[PDB]
Amino acid sequence: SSGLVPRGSHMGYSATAPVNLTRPATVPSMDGWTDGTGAWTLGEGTRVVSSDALAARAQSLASELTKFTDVDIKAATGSATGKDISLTLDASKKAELGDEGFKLNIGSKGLEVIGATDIGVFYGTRSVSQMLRQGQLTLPAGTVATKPKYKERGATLCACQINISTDWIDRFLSDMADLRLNYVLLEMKLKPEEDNTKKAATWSYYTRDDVKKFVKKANNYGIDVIPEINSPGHMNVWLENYPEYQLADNSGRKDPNKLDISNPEAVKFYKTLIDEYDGVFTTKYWHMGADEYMIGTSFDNYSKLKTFAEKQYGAGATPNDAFTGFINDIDKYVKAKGKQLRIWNDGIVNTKNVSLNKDIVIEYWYGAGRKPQELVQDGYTLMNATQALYWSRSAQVYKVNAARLYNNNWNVGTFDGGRQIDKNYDKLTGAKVSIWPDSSYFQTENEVEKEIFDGMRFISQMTWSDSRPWATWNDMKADIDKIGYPLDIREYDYTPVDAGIYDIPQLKSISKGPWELITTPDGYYQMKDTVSGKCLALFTGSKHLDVVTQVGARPELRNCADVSVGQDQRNTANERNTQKWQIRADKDGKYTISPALTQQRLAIATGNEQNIDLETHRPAAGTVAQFPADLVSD
Ligand SMILES: CC(=O)N[C@H]1CN[C@H](CO)[C@@H](O)[C@@H]1O[C@@H]1O[C@H](CO)[C@H](O)[C@H](O)[C@H]1O
Repeated sequence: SSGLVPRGSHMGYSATAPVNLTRPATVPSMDGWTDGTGAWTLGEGTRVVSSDALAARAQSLASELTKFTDVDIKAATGSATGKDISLTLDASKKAELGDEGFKLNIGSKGLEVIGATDIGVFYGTRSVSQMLRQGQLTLPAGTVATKPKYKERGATLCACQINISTDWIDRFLSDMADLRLNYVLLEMKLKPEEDNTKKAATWSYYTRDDVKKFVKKANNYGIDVIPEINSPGHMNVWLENYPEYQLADNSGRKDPNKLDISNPEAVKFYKTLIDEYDGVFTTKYWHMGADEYMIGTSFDNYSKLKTFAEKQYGAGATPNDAFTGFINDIDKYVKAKGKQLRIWNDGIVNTKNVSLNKDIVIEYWYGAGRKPQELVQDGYTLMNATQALYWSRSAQVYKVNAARLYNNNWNVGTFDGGRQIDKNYDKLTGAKVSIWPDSSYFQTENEVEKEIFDGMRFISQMTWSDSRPWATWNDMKADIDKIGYPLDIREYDYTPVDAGIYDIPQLKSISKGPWELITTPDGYYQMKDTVSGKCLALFTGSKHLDVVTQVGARPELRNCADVSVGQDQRNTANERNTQKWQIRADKDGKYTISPALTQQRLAIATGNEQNIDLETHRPAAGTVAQFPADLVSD
């Protein structure tokens, strides 16, 4: 017989190791590894040792490694042994490591993690977690120091019109952290409460408490959560109920998507929103969007903006001057609050009387303002937000192809439309993928999470390491799948109850039941009424992005869709996904039911819920309807 038996190496250091023992991969890669003699083994007795100040990091790492390795790993202070992982903050190593870099020394004193900041240590611990969670507990000795090439590395997450659940957001933040991604542009509505803004408290919105909680999580992971309220275009979710602030065309037709930048009250309204957001985000940036103001039309149709431009910025001024003037006035406004403005590149155009302020970060997504190379010449600060790194649920033109970009030598200097700039441009901040809902019934948020995996690893690698150590994309892919998700994602209880037959009293106004629950590949349920044989759907009501956003919309019974199929089945998407339900457990015990696409919660309507939508239509009192969680958490 073969005699095959586990090696079972003693814990700690060994001067003996095979010369080509695998070094488990990480993402980002840690390039320029120097090999040492021997190897180190996590095993019984291994501890995470640190100073008091690093105690929380050490405790979280010990707990996490205990779970991945099945070895009891505890945190400690004091002296470290060769059996141990040590965490060290050495702020004198800024030159070598910068603000986010780290050094690993693996050898006879154990596995040392050194960073120059708390986040550097944390980012080193992500590599330790990666290297140890792939079924190999012995690591080759040696040393490496790594630090990111670019300062801003991450994603646009448009949690916009539709709601991206806070649970999704928490998972996303965990994934970003694992990948050393430090930037998320979160276009989103914070629920407006003031007398002057509260009519825009339509769903999607996030509560102050909710935002505070995910910003605190983000910040502990080294992530800058930058809010965006897009202006002066794409303003439908803000202006629908404020027609007094909407821009009219020459014929008097208003667009709920356009702010009237000639109306000072409209401008004040936008600034009021800024001030509401200032209380809950911690970032030093404000992103005002500024994309697609005139989509589907032109400035020729808005003579009033030319008139305004001339009054405001002098004879000869054009609507493009008025537009840029509005951006510079918002720049002034946020600077006075201690923030730096960011915009999308596309409305930056041909001005006469006004020039765009150079202290505004330009996030470049569209070959449309200047070429990037033109903007470089003028000294603008640039982030690469190419459409090559977009996903959309509906627009199939936008699906990131990581294999292609990896193989074709894309780098962070490769601006939209294959427009290359010096990737060492000293005002090139980094790069990001972008995750856009657009027509939103085609894919659940859970399907988006499955789809974005590869691309998130791609961008992580190219913004930190700017290298291609895997010979092809396919070699990368094999290692990223081995590395897998971070612990929080593996722990998330997608489907907390077993498929089976249930009594659900909340649903009595639809049917006496019982209900047959089955699970879906994307972590939802379909609920079949055993009386009618039909399935529960959230199908009807006023929509944004083709998803029901109406507060107080009622579910209904419909012929049962096939919820077992994938997102490639685009023809049946809406009936399918309107039949998916997310079930969550309380802290502690009780279950809530949420339409998967909408992320509101089913509740029995009391008639005392307060929301602008309900001022004009309420579900009949005592019937089951969807509501944002804040209206039914009493
Ligand atoms: C900056 C940008 O990409 N602007 C738009 C054009 N491309 C993407 C992908 O199709 C669009 O999603 C972008 O518009 C954004 O749409 C969302 C809803 O999906 C919001 O309305 C944003 O305000 C808008 O910028």
